[PDB]
Amino acid sequence: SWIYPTVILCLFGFFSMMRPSEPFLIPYLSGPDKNLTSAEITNEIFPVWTYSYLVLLLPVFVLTDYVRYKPVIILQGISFIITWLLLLFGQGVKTMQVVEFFYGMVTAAEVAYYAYIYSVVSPEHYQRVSGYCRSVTLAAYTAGSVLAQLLVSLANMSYFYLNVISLASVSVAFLFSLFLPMPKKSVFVQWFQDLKECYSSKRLFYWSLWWAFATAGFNQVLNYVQILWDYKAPSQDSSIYNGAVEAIATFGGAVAAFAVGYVKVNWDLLGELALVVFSVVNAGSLFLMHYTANIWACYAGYLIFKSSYMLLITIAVFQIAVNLNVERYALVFGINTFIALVIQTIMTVIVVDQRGLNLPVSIQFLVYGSYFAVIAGIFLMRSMYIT
Ligand SMILES: Cc1ncc(C[n+]2csc(CCO)c2C)c(N)n1
Repeated sequence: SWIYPTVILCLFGFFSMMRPSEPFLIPYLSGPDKNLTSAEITNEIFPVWTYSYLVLLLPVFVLTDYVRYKPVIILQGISFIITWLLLLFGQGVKTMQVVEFFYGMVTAAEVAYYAYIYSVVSPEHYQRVSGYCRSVTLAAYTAGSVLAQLLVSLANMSYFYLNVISLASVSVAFLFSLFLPMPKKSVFVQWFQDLKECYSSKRLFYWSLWWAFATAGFNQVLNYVQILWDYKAPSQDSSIYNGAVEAIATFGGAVAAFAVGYVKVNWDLLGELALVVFSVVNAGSLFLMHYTANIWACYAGYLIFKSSYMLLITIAVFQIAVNLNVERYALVFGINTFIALVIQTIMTVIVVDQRGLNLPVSIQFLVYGSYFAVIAGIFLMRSMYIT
């Protein structure tokens, strides 16, 4: 039944997302072993990841369903070993840009990871599958965070050995991906025409429209929430307080994802209400993070925002999967992720980049909260127009 593929994919998504080095990527790169500078990391290394993410997302949503979702997962696994093997023993900006290219490949094939299990289980399980899988990834993340924060604070473990542990983790995920059950088989304009058949499904464009826009803002908030926390209360100890808080925010999000899979509720007649309510919650949390000048209130707002968004995206992925009525699960997921990345890149250029308005982190989260309020109101107004 659904138990074996779900268990194997959950193990893969745990041991692949359980990375102790992820919280300490910036200190590792600009440290005594990697020996880089923040100018080179932010300007010459990090944008390579976004460029590679877009470029390698293109074939992910073009070719994942045709190859039956397994080689792209195995490609993600192999890119996981390559990324961390180069990150362990790579020097200078030239090798770190290759690391970012392979991490872009990894994040692009995450779409295949998400769509594979929908390609393997029957639709009646799509809800449970939607929660568990997503949940475990978030669980992995918080586990990794703890596995970092404990070790660096209790075992005096260096960041290099954190990356060694991360490589050991993602190599186990590669072995688990090797044992995934293989899904069963089955001009330019024609492809687009098929896309027209794929996005004509019921409530799929609306859920995809939320996915394309909400997750761009979610990624922006994830990027700049640490900056907002540092601005709200500048402390040297915040390194041990910020990431730990994120671990609580991720775990809560994990719980929210587990709420979708476990709790049996008809999401067809409750999808719009959940979307509007939890988008209002997202906007209210984001406004709470900025407007209130309390670090604990901002922490609670971020926890609520991440939890609400993870619950909503679990619902979105589930509802897109069941209503798709075509086998092209990764085409829709990949296109949603690509549009989300394009929107996030445009918003990053506009609101925070020096080439744009260069808004400080104080006004940045007011902008993000208003962005999510616009999303909520557009979906709130649509419900009123329907009724
Ligand atoms: C190996 C690796 N992991 C994650 C990121 C993404 N990332 C890490 S911190 C951050 C936010 C900066 O404001 C970005 C873009 C990357 N580039 N390389």
